Amino acid sequence: TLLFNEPPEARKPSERWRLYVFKDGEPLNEPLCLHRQSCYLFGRERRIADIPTDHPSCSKQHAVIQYREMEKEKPDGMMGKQVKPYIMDLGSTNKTYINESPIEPQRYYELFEKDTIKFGNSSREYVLLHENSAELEHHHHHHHH
Repeated sequence: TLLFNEPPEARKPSERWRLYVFKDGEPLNEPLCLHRQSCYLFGRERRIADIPTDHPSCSKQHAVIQYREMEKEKPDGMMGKQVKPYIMDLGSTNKTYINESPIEPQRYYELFEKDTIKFGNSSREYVLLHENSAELEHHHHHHHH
């Protein structure tokens, strides 16, 4: 009955990704946690959606944000890995939009900080972010200097 599978490379992220919500262009009180499981299902069906998308233009199971472990090139050219967010539309009639442009269904699209996401013709929109850290900032300063 779920319309998606998680791939072999699925992993819970360590980065504290959160999803800020807008209702008619104004913010809710708190962002949604987007970093405590490896996949988040968006859809109108409250029985199975992780994040319900109640607008009537939205499909029962509309889109997933899937965390995937991929390669990461370090500044020094040596190899590591990272876990990053990807969105996939599940063949919704009314589409999934990243930064105002629709995506091809059944294909993973990498997501980035500050991306805006909209499902169908919903009056709601979402912005993806994560926090800054002293550790993160020091690490970046080290590599820059």
